[PDB]
Amino acid sequence: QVQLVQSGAEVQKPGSSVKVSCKASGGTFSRYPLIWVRQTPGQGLEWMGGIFPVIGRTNYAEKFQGRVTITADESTSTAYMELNSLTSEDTAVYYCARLDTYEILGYGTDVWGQGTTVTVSSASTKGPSVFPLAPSSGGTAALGCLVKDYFPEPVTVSWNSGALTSGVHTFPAVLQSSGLYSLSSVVTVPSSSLGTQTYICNVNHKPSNTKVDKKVEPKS
Amino acid sequence: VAVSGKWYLKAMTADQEVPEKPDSVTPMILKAQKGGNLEAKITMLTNGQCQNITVVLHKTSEPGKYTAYEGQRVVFIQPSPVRDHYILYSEGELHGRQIRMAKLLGRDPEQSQEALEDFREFSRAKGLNQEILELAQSETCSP
Amino acid sequence: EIVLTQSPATLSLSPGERATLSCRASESVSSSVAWYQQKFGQAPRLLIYDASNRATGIPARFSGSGSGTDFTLTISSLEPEDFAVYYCQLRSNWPPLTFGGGTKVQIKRTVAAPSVFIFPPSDEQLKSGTASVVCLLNNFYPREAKVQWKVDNALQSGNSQESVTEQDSKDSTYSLSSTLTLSKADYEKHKVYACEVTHQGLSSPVTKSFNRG
Repeated sequence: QVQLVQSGAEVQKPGSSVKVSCKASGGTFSRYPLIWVRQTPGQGLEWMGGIFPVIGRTNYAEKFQGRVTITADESTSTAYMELNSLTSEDTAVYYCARLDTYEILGYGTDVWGQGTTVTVSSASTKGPSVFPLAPSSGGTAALGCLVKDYFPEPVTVSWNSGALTSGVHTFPAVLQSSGLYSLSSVVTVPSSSLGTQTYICNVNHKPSNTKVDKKVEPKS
Repeated sequence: VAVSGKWYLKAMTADQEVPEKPDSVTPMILKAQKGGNLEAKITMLTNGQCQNITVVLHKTSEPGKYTAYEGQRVVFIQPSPVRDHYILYSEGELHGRQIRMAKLLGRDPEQSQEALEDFREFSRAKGLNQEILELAQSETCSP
Repeated sequence: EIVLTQSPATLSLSPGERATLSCRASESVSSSVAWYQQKFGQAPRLLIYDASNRATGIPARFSGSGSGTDFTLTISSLEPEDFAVYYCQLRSNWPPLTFGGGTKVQIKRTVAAPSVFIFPPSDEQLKSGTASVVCLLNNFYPREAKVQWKVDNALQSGNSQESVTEQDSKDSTYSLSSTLTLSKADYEKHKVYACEVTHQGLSSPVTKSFNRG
């Protein structure tokens, strides 16, 4: 039956406000709790607050009290979360959920939205600069590519155009203080093949239609 | 997958004087059934006799509203503004005569004064002016 | 507000073994706890609600129990897809609906010591007037590792970021990258760049270094 459909993704500049929406297709949230949860990249689920009809009040977590506003419009069957004074640490995924808690005992048929990604940064679409992690100078050797200073995500790194997949380790991106992401891809290879085989990393940033292929050889 | 919940019957009142009063009550056990229905089981100690009660509640279009005894009785089980408490209000025919009943259900057996006062107000608003009886809880009943 | 504590934070079990996760509450929460699963980079999925009841389509393996303060999720026998993060949450008509920090169920394997590698910055990047020095820890278990940067034996702090891979599907190991970021000027002030790694699998810290030029 009931379906929660959130507003789309948003890239917001520090100091700004974002208001995410949550359209309930079918049913109403006049009896069911409507909550908002968020998840800082690579961290845990944080309950932000919600509408609690049984107490006839909207309640917020102490961590968010005052920066966040949760409203609902019964005519549009929609609910909103407005976060104020955004900082880089409000970069996260925001969910809305209607909880099946009204009945004294039910089937637990909760409904979650798809989630809204909000990225806080002053950066515009820039493709990465690719720098070599040059191998060191019969055993294993390590090389890689530093993919640095790009917005937005995502970036694809492949090696030798998909040819090298074994021993490859592309790390997660890290949003830096610059508001720009950086990432590293590395690979272990036999030392003997440093003379014979060339290693090229293929960095692809679709947002900026950037394709860089960087060859990684010993430095001089 | 026997979906369920354990509740305590903490207080009760009615419109028609029914001096017959339990001395003790067991946990009320709710079980979800097929066809959307909901079963409640409880045991009541009266005069050293264990009365075993089972009621089947059929769910309606309206949430929190159930029919019982084959449509002849209407039961509303709605959450109280007080935490982990529900108010049951049942109007209709029982054994031929009209009676209305109210029950406070709770997760903790320990009486909550906040919840009792709300339950009082509910009762008084509906006109269940008779005395509200708090019930003592025991895990099992035997002769 | 009420606090849900999930301990342990990581559980290392072999596939097919039983898993027992805990979620202790600061106060008494009466059968109002839900359990969620979250696979990497995916949305949370409801498993259990009202402490003990399983949601629709949830395999029998998953069982919840407990009342008051102490609650338990039991996976009778872990399947391969059950390795993930589980969260407990207060789920009720009445706030607050706070979450636990979560418990990550991971694949158990033998200790493996990290292979350390240090990379100097490129001549190309140094033009930008910044420098990235990278330390790679490769294919190690368990995840707990410590990296210390040393520039001319001077312990660095606050100028590095770490990033870690997910458990390998084949090795079941982790790898980790530490990037020390500094100005070309600061970089060219010093000679010895070093990277000291402490890990369970190492009887003594491992240091890898280069001399600029």
